[PDB]
Amino acid sequence: SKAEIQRYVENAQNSASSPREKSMKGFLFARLYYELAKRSVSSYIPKAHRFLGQLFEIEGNVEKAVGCYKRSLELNPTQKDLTLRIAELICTLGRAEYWVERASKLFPGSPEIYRLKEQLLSSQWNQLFDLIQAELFARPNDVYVNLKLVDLRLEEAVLHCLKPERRALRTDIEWCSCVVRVFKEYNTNMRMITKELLLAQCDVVFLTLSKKDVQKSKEALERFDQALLSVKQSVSGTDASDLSVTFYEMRGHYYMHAGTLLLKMAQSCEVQWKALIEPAALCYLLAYQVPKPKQGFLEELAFDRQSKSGHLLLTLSHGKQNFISEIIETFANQCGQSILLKFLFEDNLSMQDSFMGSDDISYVENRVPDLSELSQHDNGSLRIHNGDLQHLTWLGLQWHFLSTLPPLRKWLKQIFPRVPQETSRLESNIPESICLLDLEVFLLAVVQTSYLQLQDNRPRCLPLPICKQLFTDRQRSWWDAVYSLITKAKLRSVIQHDLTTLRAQEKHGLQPAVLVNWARGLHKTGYSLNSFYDQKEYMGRCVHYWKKLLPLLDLVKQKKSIPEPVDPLFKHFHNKDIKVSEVKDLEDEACIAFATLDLVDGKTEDAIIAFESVKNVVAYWNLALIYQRKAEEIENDCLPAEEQEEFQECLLKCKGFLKMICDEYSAYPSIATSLPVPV
Amino acid sequence: SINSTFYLLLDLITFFDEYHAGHIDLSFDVIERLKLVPLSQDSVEERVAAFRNFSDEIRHNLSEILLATMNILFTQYKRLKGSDSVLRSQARALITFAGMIPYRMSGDTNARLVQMEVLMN
Amino acid sequence: RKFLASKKHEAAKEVFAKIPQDSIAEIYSQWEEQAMDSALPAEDDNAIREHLCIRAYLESHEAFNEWFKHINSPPQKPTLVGQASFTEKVAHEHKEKKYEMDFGIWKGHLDALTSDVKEKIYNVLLFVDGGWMVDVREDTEEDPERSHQMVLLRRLCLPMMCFLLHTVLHNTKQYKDCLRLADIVSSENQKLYTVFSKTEMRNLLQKLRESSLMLLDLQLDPLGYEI
Amino acid sequence: LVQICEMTDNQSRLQRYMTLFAEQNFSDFLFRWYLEKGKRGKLLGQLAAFLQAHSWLHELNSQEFEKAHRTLQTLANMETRYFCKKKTLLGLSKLAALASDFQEDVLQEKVEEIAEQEHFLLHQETLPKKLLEEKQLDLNAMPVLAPFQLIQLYVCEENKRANENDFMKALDLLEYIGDD
Repeated sequence: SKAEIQRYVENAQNSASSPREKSMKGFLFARLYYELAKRSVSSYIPKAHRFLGQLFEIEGNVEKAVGCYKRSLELNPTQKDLTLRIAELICTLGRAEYWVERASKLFPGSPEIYRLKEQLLSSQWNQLFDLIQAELFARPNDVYVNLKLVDLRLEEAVLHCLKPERRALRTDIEWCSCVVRVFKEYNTNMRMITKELLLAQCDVVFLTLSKKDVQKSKEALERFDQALLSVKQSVSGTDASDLSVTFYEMRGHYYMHAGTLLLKMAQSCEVQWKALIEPAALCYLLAYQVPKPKQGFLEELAFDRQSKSGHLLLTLSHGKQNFISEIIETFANQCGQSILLKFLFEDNLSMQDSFMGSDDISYVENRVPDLSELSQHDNGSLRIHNGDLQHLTWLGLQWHFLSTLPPLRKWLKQIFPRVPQETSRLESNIPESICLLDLEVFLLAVVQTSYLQLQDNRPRCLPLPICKQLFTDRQRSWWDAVYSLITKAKLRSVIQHDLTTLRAQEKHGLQPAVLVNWARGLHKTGYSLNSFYDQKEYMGRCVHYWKKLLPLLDLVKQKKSIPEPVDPLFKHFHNKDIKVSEVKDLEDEACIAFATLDLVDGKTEDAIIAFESVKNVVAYWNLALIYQRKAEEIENDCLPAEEQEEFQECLLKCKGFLKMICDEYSAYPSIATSLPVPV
Repeated sequence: SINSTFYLLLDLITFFDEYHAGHIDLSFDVIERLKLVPLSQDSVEERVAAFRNFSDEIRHNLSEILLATMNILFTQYKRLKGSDSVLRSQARALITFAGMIPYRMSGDTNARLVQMEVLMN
Repeated sequence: RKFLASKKHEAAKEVFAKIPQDSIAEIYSQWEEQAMDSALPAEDDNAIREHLCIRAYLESHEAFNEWFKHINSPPQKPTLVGQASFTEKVAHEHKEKKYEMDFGIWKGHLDALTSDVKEKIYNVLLFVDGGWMVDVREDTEEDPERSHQMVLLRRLCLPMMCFLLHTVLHNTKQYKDCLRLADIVSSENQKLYTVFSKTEMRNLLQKLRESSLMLLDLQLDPLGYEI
Repeated sequence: LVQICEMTDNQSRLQRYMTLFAEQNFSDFLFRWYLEKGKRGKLLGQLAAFLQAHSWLHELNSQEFEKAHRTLQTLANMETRYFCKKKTLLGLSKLAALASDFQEDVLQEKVEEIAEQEHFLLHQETLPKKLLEEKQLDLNAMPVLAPFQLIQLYVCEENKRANENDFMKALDLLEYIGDD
């Protein structure tokens, strides 16, 4: 209440009546109240000192503010800033030299005070002496060395060229050295840092500045193309000069950025068109098909660039009959490059000079990125975007577009080395034992949820810099929290709740379909592997998922699935709900999970007894396999069993049923030869 | 839903303040930011597929919003004439949206939008 | 007239509609035009003409609104799912077959509605017996306010109705009939050049250039004649 | 060579440089645009190309309503094949004259020449609806009837409704005969 404030002020004037001197009381009354505040604060005279000095200074009373600050520094029960005002006053007035020296001896990183000292010296070197002392204190100060050279022909040019060839990243030292040379008379690292810089600035303006396909990023691409042509025509890099490999890597990255700009122009205008993806495929191919520079920086840049270019060169044309047509049509001597150049740089960069007509493309041919090369280059690009949920979900969705589940275990054993592969008990909601399968299952579920949301444009994935967020806020938060836990008063409610959810504990919010996709992926991944002590764990985990789902599939009798009014971790609609039809399928898959989990440890008898319920093709196949491995050299009357099961399998292969993890062509020939020779 | 509806009310209010001050540039920027009306001929379909997802109070503001946006495009075209293909494309997109919209608005507003289209043609 | 000065469609509609259907007939005291000139007042006949012009304009705007709804009512194409299977191929084929009849039905609807609305609009543009928004009896006392109301109605509806006719003609591809709006305006009988200023005739001339563009594209001459 | 090369590409900055490096270059470029009208400088920056163009519809687009009205008056005087075409041409001429920036006296004199021409055109316009079907001529697609032809039609026996107004017309149409 301002009334209570004014009451305090009444009491304060009374308290200056009572405590006659009342310096602090008067300063506080002026503080309670600019004109009367200044007068009362002058009477009271850090508050009084600063108020009076700033008021006088801004009024132009340099001498009066000097008086105030110098008196406060001379009484000095609490004062710091007074030296600056005293120095500036004595300057505006032989005298200010000592005060600027004091400012330097309290902070030799004083550019403004060094300039004022230079002005004092010109009104009266030795600023180069103060700067030589600053260099003796903080010798890495190339800027202090340049100031000393400026104050100082021999030593000025030496200590100007030295620091210029030490940083070169600022025209300051360069112009200073040139001015020193002119006043006295009257390189490849620079190009490398400029090219490395320009690439980063292009990508920054492209992605985080969010240029709407306007001059913002396009002018930077013009600067990048100009630097590329400049370094090309000037330093046509030979074998020994590292500018060779640097220039080739920047060539590939230039084509990559050009492809990105074409895509972004299409999307900004209306949508990824049919007319801005073909030269973009040429751009991404002209980045993948440049040789690996064989330096960690360059190697990782090539890794990332080839990985992304391969993902985009397979997503732009999943179907064939595009690479060769693009190569033979959209590239030529002058026409293809001119149609490629007008799109990038509209009538601002001529064709013959200052453009891409100089660099050749006719060397390139047809080469689709391979699926194992792509896996290894994804593993290599996992090095410079460590633990980005955006990058992980991007790569996961792209591999999902390739119709194949990604090698999540390789990426995760790269990112997090020490996270255990499993946990002892899945019945415990314990946070400090994050298992590899928990986070891989989180990755998979986030991947499929983002897939459904994006489904609900010829490139479907919209490469990393240009697109929006892929994951939801809940999963982003959990990822931040678990990453903070692993890669270390920690607020871990999200960790504990989402572990309750992921292990499918007492109460979860997700419905069957999520767990089913989890269990299928786990089954295939563990079955592919040969190691006994990983197949055991993986089949245990997938059978765990299906067994926790077992009673959930039982409540589906014309009633609610699981009442979730709010979405805890994953809630979509019109995709999850398992029809009563698919109950039978899931029960049969649960039975084969039971049987194989029983079989892959040594309880082969109940393995067969369990397989002896389902009547699918994989059941016959696994029973035949276990009978064979049982009786390689045991009995002969057990072969009729292989005969009969594989004959049923033949009857079911007649229809062309490909449900077997290994197709019939090699299985039925093997068993057919085994039965015929032993018959 | 209601929270974002309030956000929409605040956005429309600020854009109306700019339109009442005469800020055609910021008005166009805010109309593009709210992404409710067809700014491009192909965006009429997307905005019409989204329009059924709005609250009825938004169907109450869409008429004035469309009138103001058409007038803004007309004023930008006037500036470009007195100092236009994208402006005419935006006028055609506004025509498509206002015509295929499920909100049977006042025929007089459609008549004035057609008059602006003509004076732009 | 006060409601038309602000273009309040529902307001003017109420003002004209809640009025009885029997007003003019019950007001006509003498039917034989000889005595009907005497019994007919320079204010009563003028108000009857005002009601007739109000009804004509109301029809010419309501029909235009209905035609404007039907113009963008037109049907959309059947969705193409790339690499469609047998079922999707057959269903999209049936959707295309149905859409090819939906567009024809919408074309017939466009023809009927456009014809009716254009007929009403041409009726309003060339109201008989002196033109719309004009008194027929000159023996009325000074009523400058209402006279200026009718003047403003003409000056605010003539180029407006002309713009509506031009837009409807462009929509129905009547480029020649839209370019004949020039003759409709310059007609010495109607003097429609007196209700539209230089700016209105300039916009209508740009619309005539547009219509001539469509005609020359359709291979007819600038006047709609065979080249 | 240079003006065709710089017109093949979008190198209008190159054409502007070549133009800057030339004496009497603006008058040369304007004459070159006039010469290659329809060969270079075409619309199909666009509005600059349209203004580079230096004929009734084109005069309307150029906003010279007076020149358009002159051309339309000449076209109406030449148009006889379709009386409807002649009338529409005179109407376009009148509209262009009204939308022109002509001074009071000049616009009034043009309007007087328009009123005399309209008095000449209105004589035939009153062709009777019985006489049109009796002569089995089109409703409007009969040629521009001459004054003697209009007199003969208004005085013919076929026009059964021959009245005082028709007689006044077939007597007033004698001042447009010529070579009496």
